[PDB]
Amino acid sequence: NTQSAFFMPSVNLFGAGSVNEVGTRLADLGVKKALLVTDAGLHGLGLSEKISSIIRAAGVEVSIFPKAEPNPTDKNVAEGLEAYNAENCDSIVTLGGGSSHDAGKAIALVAANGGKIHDYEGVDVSKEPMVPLIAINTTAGTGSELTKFTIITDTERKVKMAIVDKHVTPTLSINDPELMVGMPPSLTAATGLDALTHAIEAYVSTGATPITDALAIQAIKIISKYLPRAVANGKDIEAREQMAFAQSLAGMAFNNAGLGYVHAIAHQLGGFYNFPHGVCNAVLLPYVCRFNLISKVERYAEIAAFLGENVDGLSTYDAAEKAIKAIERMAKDLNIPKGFKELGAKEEDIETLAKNAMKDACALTNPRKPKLEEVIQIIKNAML
Amino acid sequence: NTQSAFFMPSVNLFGAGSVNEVGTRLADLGVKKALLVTDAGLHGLGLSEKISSIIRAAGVEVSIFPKAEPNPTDKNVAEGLEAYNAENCDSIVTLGGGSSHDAGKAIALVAANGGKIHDYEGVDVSKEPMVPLIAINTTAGTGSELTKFTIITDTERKVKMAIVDKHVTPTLSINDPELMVGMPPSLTAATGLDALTHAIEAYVSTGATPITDALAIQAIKIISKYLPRAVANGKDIEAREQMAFAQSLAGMAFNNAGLGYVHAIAHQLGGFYNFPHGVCNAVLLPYVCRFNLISKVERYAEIAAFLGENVDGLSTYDAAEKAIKAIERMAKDLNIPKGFKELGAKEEDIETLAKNAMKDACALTNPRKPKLEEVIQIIKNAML
Amino acid sequence: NTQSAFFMPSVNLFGAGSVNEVGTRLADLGVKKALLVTDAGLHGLGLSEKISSIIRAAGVEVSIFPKAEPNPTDKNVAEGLEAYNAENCDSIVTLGGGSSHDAGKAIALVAANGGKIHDYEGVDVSKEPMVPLIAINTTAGTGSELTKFTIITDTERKVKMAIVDKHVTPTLSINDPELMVGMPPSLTAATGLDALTHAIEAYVSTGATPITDALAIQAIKIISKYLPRAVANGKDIEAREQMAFAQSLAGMAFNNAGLGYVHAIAHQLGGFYNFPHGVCNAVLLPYVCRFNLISKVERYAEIAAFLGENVDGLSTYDAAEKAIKAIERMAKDLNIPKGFKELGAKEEDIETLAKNAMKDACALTNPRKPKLEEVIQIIKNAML
Amino acid sequence: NTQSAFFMPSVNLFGAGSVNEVGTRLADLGVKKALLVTDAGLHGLGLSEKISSIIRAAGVEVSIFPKAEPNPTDKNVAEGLEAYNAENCDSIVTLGGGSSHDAGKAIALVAANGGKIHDYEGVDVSKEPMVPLIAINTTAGTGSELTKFTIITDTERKVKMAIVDKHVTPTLSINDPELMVGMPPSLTAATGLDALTHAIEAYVSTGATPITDALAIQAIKIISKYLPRAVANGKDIEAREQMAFAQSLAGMAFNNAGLGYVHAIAHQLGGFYNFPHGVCNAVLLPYVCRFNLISKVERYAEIAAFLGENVDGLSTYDAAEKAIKAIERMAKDLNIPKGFKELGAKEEDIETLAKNAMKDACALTNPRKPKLEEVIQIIKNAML
Ligand SMILES: [Mn+2]
Ligand SMILES: [Mn+2]
Ligand SMILES: [Mn+2]
Ligand SMILES: [Mn+2]
Repeated sequence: NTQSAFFMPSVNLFGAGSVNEVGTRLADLGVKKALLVTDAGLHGLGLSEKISSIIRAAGVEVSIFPKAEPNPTDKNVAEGLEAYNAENCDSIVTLGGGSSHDAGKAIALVAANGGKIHDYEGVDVSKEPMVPLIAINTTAGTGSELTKFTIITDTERKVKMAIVDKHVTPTLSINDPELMVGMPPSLTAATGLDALTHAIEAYVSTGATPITDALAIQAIKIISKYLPRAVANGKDIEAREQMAFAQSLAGMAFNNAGLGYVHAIAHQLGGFYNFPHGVCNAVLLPYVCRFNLISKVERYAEIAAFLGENVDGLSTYDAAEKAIKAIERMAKDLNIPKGFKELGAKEEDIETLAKNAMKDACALTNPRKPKLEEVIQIIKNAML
Repeated sequence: NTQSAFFMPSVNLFGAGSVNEVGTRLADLGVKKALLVTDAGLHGLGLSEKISSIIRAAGVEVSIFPKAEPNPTDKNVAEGLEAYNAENCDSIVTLGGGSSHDAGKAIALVAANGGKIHDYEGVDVSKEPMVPLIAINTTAGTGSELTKFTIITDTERKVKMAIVDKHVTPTLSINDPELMVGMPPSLTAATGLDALTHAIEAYVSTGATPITDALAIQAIKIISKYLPRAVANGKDIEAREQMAFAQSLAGMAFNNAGLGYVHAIAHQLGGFYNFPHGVCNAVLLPYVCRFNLISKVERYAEIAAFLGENVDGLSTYDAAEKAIKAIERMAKDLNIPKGFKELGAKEEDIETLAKNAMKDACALTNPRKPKLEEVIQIIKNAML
Repeated sequence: NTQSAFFMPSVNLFGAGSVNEVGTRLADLGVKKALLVTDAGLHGLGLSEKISSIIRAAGVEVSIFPKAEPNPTDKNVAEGLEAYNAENCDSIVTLGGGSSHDAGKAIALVAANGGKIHDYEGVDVSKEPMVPLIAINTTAGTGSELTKFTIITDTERKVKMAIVDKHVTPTLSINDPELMVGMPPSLTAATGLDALTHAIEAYVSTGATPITDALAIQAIKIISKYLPRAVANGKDIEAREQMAFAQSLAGMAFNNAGLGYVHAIAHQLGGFYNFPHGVCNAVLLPYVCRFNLISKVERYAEIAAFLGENVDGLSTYDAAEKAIKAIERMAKDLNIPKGFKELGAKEEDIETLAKNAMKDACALTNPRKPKLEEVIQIIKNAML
Repeated sequence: NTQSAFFMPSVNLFGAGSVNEVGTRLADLGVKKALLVTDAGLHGLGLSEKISSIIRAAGVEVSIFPKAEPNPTDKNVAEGLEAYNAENCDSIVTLGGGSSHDAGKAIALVAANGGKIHDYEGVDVSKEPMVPLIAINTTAGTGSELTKFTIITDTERKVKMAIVDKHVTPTLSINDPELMVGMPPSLTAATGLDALTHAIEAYVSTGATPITDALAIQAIKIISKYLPRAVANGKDIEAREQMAFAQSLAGMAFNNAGLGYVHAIAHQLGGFYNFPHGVCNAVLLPYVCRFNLISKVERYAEIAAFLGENVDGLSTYDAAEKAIKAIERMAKDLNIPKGFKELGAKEEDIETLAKNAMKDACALTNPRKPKLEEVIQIIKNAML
């Protein structure tokens, strides 16, 4: 069949100052105590309490759980659900980047489902919707405040599992760019390139629809113009607002179109070496795009135009290639590592990495279907 | 502030066969009796009964209210509220075009807030969200299955009131293009041109965002290619699916960006003479675009490109004029009336219509802020 | 259904002198006596006997039936079968233009199925293949030596009936350009413009496939270059051979894609007034193309390029309009009447003409689905 | 003489599900027992049994001969005749690729003339038509379901003989794209490049006609767009259906125009080393095309445009070179070896290969007539 679906929270707030409403919104849902899931860094800056004050000034109680780690783990979820039950909480508020969002979603799902986080790895394997959750986003990538995806790291196999379930769509989302001014340049670049990867993989995905196409095209155009600006000056409010829009666009697109082998392989490099997710995506993107080129050459030529390249007088092929080179130039200008060999990756794991990549759910929508040998080749290419 | 928000149902189903999920979805909400709101035509074709079977086969009871009329009225809403209450319905399922969705939305709102429908004319006037509602769309225009708009006619003032309230966002939406194959050509043309008006007014609205821009641009390009094909052959399945996507994209765009003076004046022409909504929009669109040109000339030039026009070597002003000419050519090719006078309009009402048009909420987002005399002149030009 | 089928005689002979094989090929079929179906003009010019000689010099007997009339009638078929069964024939050889092919196909079908020619009006009505038949073509039009169409006129209804049956695809086809050198200019023009109508209607038909498209594009390009040369000088052997190829390409294309409302209306103007089939097609072609424009604007723009027009810097719409202008110009240069009233048509019959046109099988594949009102408007536009 | 001919089965089915008709069609011919000729791979996967079931469910008997080998051999044909007679079969159904079609055609031809397969090598060597045959195609290249070619391998001379005889045109053809989804990527690439070789060699062949040109041009354009898509994802239904159309187009074209020295040399390399047919064609095509440039430079420039290359501002010569470069890049993107020595070819054979190649029937229509030495240089260049 030709059936498809579009998922997103019913209410999504944007713009400078939107965070000052989390508490009132939390009160309208009729919940009483929220577990504030954040990371140690944002808690170690006072943002946790700024938000907690906003919620308490509306009559809702807060218990701060600042233990979500970059690449959140199953242990983070177990500790967070134990805190959730020990503190008699009925809601969850996530504050931070994708790690906080995914930790809160996992806690919220298991808190309504019982089980363990690992049992719901795959697509729509869970049975109940999660507890009320409001997601407040402070990074310009991921889009997890809008998605039905939670990426939990399995510590025994060292694999960043993709739990794709409609029951983890947040109740309400908040995208306040004033909370993103503090992202240091490396973080700005990595999150922005994770959003660009989302838009590109959604555009070439086999589950793409005219709606997701609209959103992904706009995301590529905005990132192409504003991401380098946000890396060059993080106090540039226009660039921050445009990247907040681009991040939400890319999230809406990939959430409903699917991803591809960039994320399938990046999840394995991040589960093995705890590298930053966006850095992994930025290193892999050119190689997977070249691998996919013959399957979606017309769409890569369109991406070349979306990224500002002049494609006048060129075959679809020469334009498709200009797209990969513009992506490489951007990664180089945002001071992205040239390879995984320098970052700490080991040749002995390549084969394992590739096999786990062919089991990731993100691989199902890649436009080109490889054999194990070709995944090994992509991973080998990202080593230099 | 620079704050904005994006509203939408959390789950939106697309594709051939989507209606086959309605019953299960109703059961997931935990509802027990739904009032199925439709019109006399679709009930006479048996669609009401086909959907009723799907709903009852999942353990939910159905009572059919097939009395929503083109341009639903406050009396339709009162009768619907009585049927809803006499039969103890706790949910609503709308089946049809914009008239059925709005009748159901109005019934659900009044059933959850009290009073009468007239009490909520304006913006965010209600206090409680509306009863559970699933919207099944069968026309390729309006978008109402996704919006927070319900247009109900006040019969005494002869005014189609626009209730723009966050509390009438449907719970779930279903867009089955197989239910749209049966639209006769004039309805296909009128609904399609209403969707085109939605995308254009959203693109030039003062409340536009990068997100709404993405959606409206895609909608214009798709309508430009496929609406004439669906009008020429209603069994062109590709054109029908593309039109379903375009109508949803335009709905998403205008729901969150706003409309303009095309809709503000059309609501009055429809409240006075009961003309079909899309025909009023098609007649008025070139005149309001011309009136608005000086405020958004760059975006009208972009619309000219989206509509297939060649704008090489032209000033932005000349390209915006090519956009108006292409809109007029589409209206002529889809057998849209030349003016309003042949349909029954009376010059002795222009002033009343104009005064009411300045009270519509859609006028609040029009890019050019007019004076009574200018609204009058617009209606007068749309007379011949 | 994404299913389609391509039908054609298994052996098709081309080139100067190919007719000199008719006898031998008939002997390979193991046939013994054949009815030579032709028209009065070629029989009075002596071609019937010449061809009969080649047939007899190979051991097959021949009895000539030379009374098929331009716009063949049911009476022609009656007499034909009469002769076929009186003269004890086991095969049929058609010699001439579309009238001889259609007469022979009808006779061969009734000789194997037994009814009345009227009984098989429509699509695939018969149950038995027709008697062995070799078609020798002498006009650069129709294509019937390879098609499954036979158009016989119903003298009573005054309707050119369309019998579309897979069982009348001829056994063997012969395209000898040496027999067409004698076509006077008006016949050359009318048959060539009937071939152009075949190619255009095949290219825009709803039953087009990549194969029929391939054939139709070539037919348009060759007709565009060589038909005016063949009308200007019937002894231009190059033009005659290229026109023979183009007529066969267009026949293969329309045989397997379908025709449209040009033919649906032309069959009615021809059954009422005995006008030349190709002249009717040439008068009607621009009006039906304009009516169809909104359904196939992209393909009409391509036709404009195939007809030699420059479409650089034009919208698809303007390029399609240039295609219609090029068609009008060619018809004007080949001295085609601008309209029908000057030829003897009467306004009082349009309505009848329109109703009968909507019953022709050629109307089923027209890209735009019309209403009676619109068919009347087309015929009225084609009267002046 | 300027004479030519077009040959093809009278009925050719396309589209998903066409195979469900085979049984009905077998009954219409009046056949009692059919030999199902296939290979061990298709028999071991169970497809043979599906088709045998459709045929027997229509009252025709089936005996499966699953012993046709890639590069069918005279021993397979002799054994197939042994099975055919030792089971009193009166018809043949071929299911699979070119090897199955050619094996079945050869068995049926020897079954009707009594000779041996080696005796009919050449052009139009047989005296009787072959037994009734329906060809079910599962590969996207050969075209044998429509051709009068059977390529059977002579185990002693180590040469693939080409039997081009009017009597092996199948009775009916079925091209079901659903049966091609299982083609692995390398097989998809090799068969598709054999179809491309057919179309190119037909376009530049000395036996080209305007009809073969039309078909070949369309085939090249479709292959250029869809072959890399079918190789990148065999489950892409659109790509598979377009490739089925392109393979049929290329078969129709080469069947009636001729091939050239690509096939002449590849037949010898496949008879000597059991290489895949399509890989030999893909490796040799650029070298024979360069050799041919001076004879058909205008048609190679046109092929450059058909393959998507931009030729603006170039001499005809540079455009023809862009065509050779485009063929090489396509072969590289589909992982085609650049040379033959890494596959096992030996130099002491070059001369024998060349000698045998000037002896193949496909060499008569090549546009440039070479000398032994030039063929030797072609094979030597195809080694690196
Ligand atoms: Mn990501
Ligand atoms: Mn509207
Ligand atoms: Mn005709
Ligand atoms: Mn071949």
